[PDB]
Amino acid sequence: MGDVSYIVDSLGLPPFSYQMSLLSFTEKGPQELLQLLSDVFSTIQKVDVAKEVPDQTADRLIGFLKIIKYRPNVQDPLLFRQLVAAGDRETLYQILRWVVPQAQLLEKRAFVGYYLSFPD
Repeated sequence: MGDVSYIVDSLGLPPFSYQMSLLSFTEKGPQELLQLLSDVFSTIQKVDVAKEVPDQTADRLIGFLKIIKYRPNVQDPLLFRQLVAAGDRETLYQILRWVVPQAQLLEKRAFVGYYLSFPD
């Protein structure tokens, strides 16, 4: 905190426009958070994380992060992996804090050429 308030404020804007309380957020454990990251990425195919094993969850989100050019704080690729898989609070807050603001920009760029009426 208040990485938290930054993240929460960003979720109340587009493309999420969802009101989450400072408390409700911090009450989220490892799996709710991996879901949240997963759902954030889907807003920008959605996935119920309880239908995945945490090792391909990690890789899948790591794959997406490399796409958008995320520089993790942890410089050990495999320690980052496992921290993602374990849903570490600080690691996840770190990612969410970087990604969620600028989601409107990430979405605009992701949305491009998808729809026939809106060519690349």
